[PDB]
Amino acid sequence: KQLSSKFGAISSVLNDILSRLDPPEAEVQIDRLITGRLQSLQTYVTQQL
Amino acid sequence: QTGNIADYNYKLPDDFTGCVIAWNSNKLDSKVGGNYNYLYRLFRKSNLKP
Repeated sequence: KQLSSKFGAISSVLNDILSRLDPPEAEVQIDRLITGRLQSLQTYVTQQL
Repeated sequence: QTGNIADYNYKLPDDFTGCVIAWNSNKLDSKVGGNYNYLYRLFRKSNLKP
């Protein structure tokens, strides 16, 4: 369910962000999305452990 | 940056580790009749690689 989370970005779709915004703002939005997904993955790994 | 420049003439990558130097020169290359030697590219088929 965490894949459908905006994480402070414009949208939660990888190809949709890169096709409309300029590369710098898209870089920040993708960076925020990936670090949010990495934090969620680390939390899931800790819970599973 | 998106616009007439940095999208068809000289696009700069997201990481650069450097900067530019800009200063005013209105007498060395600017003339009363219009210096037409400097020109830009307006139309391109697609975007430009950095």
